[PDB]
Amino acid sequence: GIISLLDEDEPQLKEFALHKLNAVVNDFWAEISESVDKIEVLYEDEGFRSRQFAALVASKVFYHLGAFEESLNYALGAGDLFNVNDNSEYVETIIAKCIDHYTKQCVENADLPEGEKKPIDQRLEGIVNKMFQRCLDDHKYKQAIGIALETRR
Amino acid sequence: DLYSRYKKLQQELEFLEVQEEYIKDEQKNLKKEFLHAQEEVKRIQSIPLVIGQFLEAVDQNTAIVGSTTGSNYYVRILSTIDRELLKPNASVALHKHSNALV
Amino acid sequence: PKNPDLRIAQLRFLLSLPEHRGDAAVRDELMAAVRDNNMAPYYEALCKSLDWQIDVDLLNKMKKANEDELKRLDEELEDAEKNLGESEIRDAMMAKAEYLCRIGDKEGALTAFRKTYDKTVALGHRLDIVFYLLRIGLFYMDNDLITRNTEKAKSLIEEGGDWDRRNRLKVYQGLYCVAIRDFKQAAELFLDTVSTFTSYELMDYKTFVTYTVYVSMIALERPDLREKVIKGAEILEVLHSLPAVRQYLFSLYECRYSVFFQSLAVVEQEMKKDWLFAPHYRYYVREMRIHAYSQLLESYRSLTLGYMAEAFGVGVEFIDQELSRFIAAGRLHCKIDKVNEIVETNRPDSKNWQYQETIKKGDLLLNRVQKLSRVINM
Amino acid sequence: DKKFHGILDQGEGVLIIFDEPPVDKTYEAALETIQNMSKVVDSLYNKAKKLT
Amino acid sequence: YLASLIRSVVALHNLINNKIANRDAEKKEG
Amino acid sequence: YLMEGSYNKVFLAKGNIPAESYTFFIDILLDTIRDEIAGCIEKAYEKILFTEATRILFFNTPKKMTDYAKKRGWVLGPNNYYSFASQQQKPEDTTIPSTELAKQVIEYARQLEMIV
Amino acid sequence: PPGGGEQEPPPPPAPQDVEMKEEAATGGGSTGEADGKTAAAAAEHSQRELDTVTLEDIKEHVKQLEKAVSGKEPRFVLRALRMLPSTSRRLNHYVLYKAVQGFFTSNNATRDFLLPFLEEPMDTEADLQFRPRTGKAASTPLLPEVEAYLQLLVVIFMMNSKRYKEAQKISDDLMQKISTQNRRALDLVAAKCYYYHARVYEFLDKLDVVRSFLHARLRTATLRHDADGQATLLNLLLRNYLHYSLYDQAEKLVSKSVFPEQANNNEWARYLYYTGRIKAIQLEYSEARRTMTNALRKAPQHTAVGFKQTVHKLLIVVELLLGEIPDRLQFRQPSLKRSLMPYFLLTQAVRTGNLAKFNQVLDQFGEKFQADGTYTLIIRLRHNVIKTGVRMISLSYSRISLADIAQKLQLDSPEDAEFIVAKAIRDGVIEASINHEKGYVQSKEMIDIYSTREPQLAFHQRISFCLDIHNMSVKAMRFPPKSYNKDLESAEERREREQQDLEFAKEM
Amino acid sequence: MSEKKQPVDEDNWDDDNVEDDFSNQLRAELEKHGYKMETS
Amino acid sequence: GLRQYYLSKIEELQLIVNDKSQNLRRLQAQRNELNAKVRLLREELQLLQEQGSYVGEVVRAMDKKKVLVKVHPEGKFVVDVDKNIDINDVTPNCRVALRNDSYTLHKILPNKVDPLVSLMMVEKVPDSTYEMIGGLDKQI
Repeated sequence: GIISLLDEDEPQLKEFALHKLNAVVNDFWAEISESVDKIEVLYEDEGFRSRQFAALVASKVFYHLGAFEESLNYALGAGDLFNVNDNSEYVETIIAKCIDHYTKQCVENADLPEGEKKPIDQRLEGIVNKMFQRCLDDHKYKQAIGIALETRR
Repeated sequence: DLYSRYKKLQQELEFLEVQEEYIKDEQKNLKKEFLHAQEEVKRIQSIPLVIGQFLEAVDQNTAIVGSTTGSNYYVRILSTIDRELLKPNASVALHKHSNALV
Repeated sequence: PKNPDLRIAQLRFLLSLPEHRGDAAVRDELMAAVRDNNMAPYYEALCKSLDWQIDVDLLNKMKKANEDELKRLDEELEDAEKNLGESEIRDAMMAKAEYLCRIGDKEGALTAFRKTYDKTVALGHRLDIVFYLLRIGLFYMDNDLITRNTEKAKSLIEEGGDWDRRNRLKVYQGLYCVAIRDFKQAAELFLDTVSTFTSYELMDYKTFVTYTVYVSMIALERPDLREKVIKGAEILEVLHSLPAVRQYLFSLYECRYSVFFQSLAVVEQEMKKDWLFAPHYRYYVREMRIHAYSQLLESYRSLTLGYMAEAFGVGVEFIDQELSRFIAAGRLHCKIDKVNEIVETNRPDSKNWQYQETIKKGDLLLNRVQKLSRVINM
Repeated sequence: DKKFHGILDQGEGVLIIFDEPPVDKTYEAALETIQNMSKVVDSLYNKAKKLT
Repeated sequence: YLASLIRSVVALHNLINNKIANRDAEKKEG
Repeated sequence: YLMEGSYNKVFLAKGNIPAESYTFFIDILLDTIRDEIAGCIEKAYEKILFTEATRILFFNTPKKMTDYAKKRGWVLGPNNYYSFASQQQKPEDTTIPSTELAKQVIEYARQLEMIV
Repeated sequence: PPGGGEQEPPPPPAPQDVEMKEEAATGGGSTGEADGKTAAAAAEHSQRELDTVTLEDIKEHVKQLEKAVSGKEPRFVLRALRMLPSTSRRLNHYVLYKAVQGFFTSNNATRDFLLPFLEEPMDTEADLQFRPRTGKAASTPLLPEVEAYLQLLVVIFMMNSKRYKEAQKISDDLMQKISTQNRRALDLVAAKCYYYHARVYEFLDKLDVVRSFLHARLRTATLRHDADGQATLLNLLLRNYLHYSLYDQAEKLVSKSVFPEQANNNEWARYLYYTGRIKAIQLEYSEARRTMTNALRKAPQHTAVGFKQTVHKLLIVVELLLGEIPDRLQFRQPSLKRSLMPYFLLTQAVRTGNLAKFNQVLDQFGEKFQADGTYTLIIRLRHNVIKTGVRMISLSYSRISLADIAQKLQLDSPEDAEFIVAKAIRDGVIEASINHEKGYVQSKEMIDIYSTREPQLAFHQRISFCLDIHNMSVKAMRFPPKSYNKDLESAEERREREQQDLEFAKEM
Repeated sequence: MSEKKQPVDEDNWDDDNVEDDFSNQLRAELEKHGYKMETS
Repeated sequence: GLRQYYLSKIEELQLIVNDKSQNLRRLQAQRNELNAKVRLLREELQLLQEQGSYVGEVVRAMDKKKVLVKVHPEGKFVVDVDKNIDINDVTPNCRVALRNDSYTLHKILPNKVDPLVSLMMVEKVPDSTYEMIGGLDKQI
């Protein structure tokens, strides 16, 4: 029902929308699943008060559709509000995207990192050594001996 | 350890992948090899052929003939014969030495 | 006994199905029903009948006489086995277990019949037992059990010729093929009408003649009708006593179309009030009408609609709605014009009509093996 | 009586005469096979449906 | 259409011939 | 009523708008009749004078009949709606069946001989 | 005392006799054989669990005097069921409470005493890690609470027992669902508690927040394990979304989890029906009717068939929407005849060309069609009625006035008799021209469809079809091949004696 | 076996085709002819 | 996140192991049956070079695993038996199979037709019953 209010041009209604696009994101997940995808419109519209949160709710909504590269590029472009939460059933959904894509990227970066290297985001490598500090600090080292191999570093 | 539990378990996915391709190869190779030996059996059937008469069969693919030499015999078959072309007083062909159905 | 046994079921029809007609059937059917020791098959026919609470003692004297024949079977089964003539218990109830077939129900019949089937090493009694199972399978219309003993029957006649057991059997397959709506097979089993006999079940030979002509007039075309039924003296001398049936046959052959609907309404009316044809009396004349319409209409091409009311049968709007529902029924190959008052015919090929039933049977058997294909393998 | 076939016109008496057997041998011979096989599938209940 | 119609019935009859070879072998051998 | 060939009854519903004005919607309902029988004026209509198909829709004699009669055919004539009907060119092709069907015969032979 | 003392003491022991063998062998088997080594893909306590549902749906009927189920609860709830040293006394605890039923009076579970039959996961070394034991031993008391349903204050006992079942259920949702069939086993228990969990909420409660927890259950479905949460969570999702459907259907169009690719012959079967009515109500007709048929032909050989009464009706609802009509009473039953009386008369009206006959049925059973929940689909059939009329008459007559067909079709109007037939040319039902000036409707005689591409098309639909059913009867013929171990060529010792006698014959 | 997990709750066919064409038409078509003798 | 990440792969790979293993077990037996057909088909050309087996007629047995067998055109022979044939199973007046090099008793064949059965088959009396008797019931 909040799909209708997308021609306002007062962007405060759009931030009122993304106020409703995060907390109850599962029942209208059915409703707006493929219909409207104007996240990039206000995410790129210089009426910013919605960009650093906008790619979060897209990274929520496309997940059960699949779209791991859609919610992965929006996971990188989602900024600080994305990775600030790890007390959910969603950090396992996103590190299985980003760490896997990072290490299968680093297979190519074990092949040819010199020349045509890829624009690795600082969060794309930042939650790698951050979650690796979760490995070192959460007392497990038969895995912390392992992800250090997995990053090919 | 847990780190070997995934790498050594995809190791048998690489080891697992080849084998269906292998039986895929042998699937046709036993056919094309099978048709070679399929015709190969009729070297016994060629010229120097003696004649008996079919009498009855004990079982599947082993029977009893009556030779035109007068004496009866317990003989073997040849497999490619339609068995439904027999059972009356069938005039049959016998190998002159091995003495089996031809 | 099973020789007068079909009139009983015909009168159960005459009791039950005509609603107004239910008085003489409970007269004569009781007249035969509480005599000759009949006990079992009319309790539900007594429910469909009236109260008849006075007949309790009538049931008691006859379950008493039923007990008398039962207990003298029980008197025979020990001297019968004392000296062995040929399994003389089953030599007693190979004649009295058919009494028990009439008197009791099918069960003490059937175990004594499948029992006694193993006694007579020659089929001269076996095939009579099988005839009895055919007739009770007809009475209880055991349409699966008739399929068994018809094949088990026919398997016995090939040794010997037994044409009094083969043509007599063809009477049974004729009555079953006319029991179902299989008429081209029913007249085909009704082919002879010569070796057929002054029966126990069609005690009028001429009723059998009416049956075979009523099934023949649909079942065969003109060439056949113009040789077989028109030149048979044995078929001619028996409709020689028939005033209407000889007329009803010759009104169709002699192009007497207007009276053909009158006698058609007569025979259709009696057929409506007839056992074994009352399942398909509407099926009969809906084929008769389109048959005569095919006969006259497949002669000319430019014959008009108003011609047929006076020479064929009255009612212009009746012929209108009647041919309209038959062209609309996808048969009766013509194409009627309306507002210039003319009926035009064509001729189709034997292609698309013959194509039609092939796609019907193809879709039917596809449904069959698809359904069974889901039945097996979970 | 179908010994001869054609048509008869009523306005002026015209007999269009025509004859060809189009196809008779094919579809019926392929057709009665189907009603044999239906009986075969009916027999497949009595070795398949009751059995397993 | 006739030949393709009959061919599936042939393979169906063979599948019946295989499930009789399954169900009366699993209990018999064990 | 717009589903079936009910047309004059739709104009009777244009004679009965009971709830409120509904004008903005019955004018799109005007237009959706205009293109409708502006389209299905093109049928097997053997000849019609300037009365019947004239007054079924809306317009007796403005130059709106020139707008339709010159937008499409059905040319302004001597009290005449010209029934042009060719319907002849596009049939009689074996070649497109000899391409699609020649594809489909190979599609038979794939799942006929080759094990999958 | 004589009637109670002679008729009441045999209701305990023979249900005790079967319940020492059904869920005590499902208890002794499913615990040591799902939490044990493994229950494989060919599981046995899944279908044994189906039997220990279906016998229990028809097992309890009475309020359980003499404690025949009422004493089974305080018996079977005091269970450690830890290991053979702890279950070795539990095998005596299947019998020690029979001394309490037969000798004494047990705790009569009659609508009040279920709460002291619940906190036993605390009592006496009972755990939750054996959720093959505690989900089965959760459900096995959770079932007969709601089997009779007997709505009198039991809804809260049901409810809190479903809350403990939700503690076991969330413990499956988060805690070690791998390689035990914890999630795979408790998807069965999940759906089977969603049936009663459903019908209580349909009875007296709300519906819409268990939708959201169901979205969470679908969210955790397909990710960790990829079976049976993919399946049942979409029919059980659908069941009132259809009854409250609108646009959600397109979600089921774009759903990845439409296929679970295997759904145990019944959830797939009703699944194709639940999505069949989707295309039925959202107007996709011809695609709907084939999964109506496919949903019909996958149902078992049982007699209680009310859903088959529903699909038997709706399956030819849409075919009446498409003009084609088979016969429906070809398998008519005493449970199908009374529910086909009105409906066969409806399609009897449709197969005629009459107009107001449709009204003569719609007044007669319009409330019945509202009771069928289909009246808004019944209401649109008159289009098909007039297509039947114009096809019947246009096929039948050849040169008929338009001032006759409106009167015969009781249309009350010849002025749109041009117009319905005009949309019969727009729809292309009839081809030839109407003499609009004169008044008659001529029709050409278009014959010889035999020389068309189209009978080859009706073939080509079926050629590849019957080839495919041949090929599936080939792919499904690969389950008998086994135990082909030793292919002995001839022998060894007879070959050696053949070498000896052959050496003697060459020696001669 | 034959369980049906429950979420929700010749002699005839040629006769039935006779009902299909002649469902309700001319049931007692016996006297209409004699009623058309004077009108036709 | 090593729990929720690294353990999330063992749960997935095993599913491919389970059904591709099953497809492999199907396909290798698939090859197996055909391989048995190949070896069995090849073996016969060596086996069909083997000499014939004589047929005989057991008169009666005697001591120490021995019998007395006559041949058609020939004379009577005393031979032994093979290890797989029982003496009580050896019946007098029965045909047997016989090897030719050492005349070891090979196998017991089907029985001889009874001479009484051949006798009545020669004579061909008209088999009858009570159902073809005309009026002789006192003599019956």
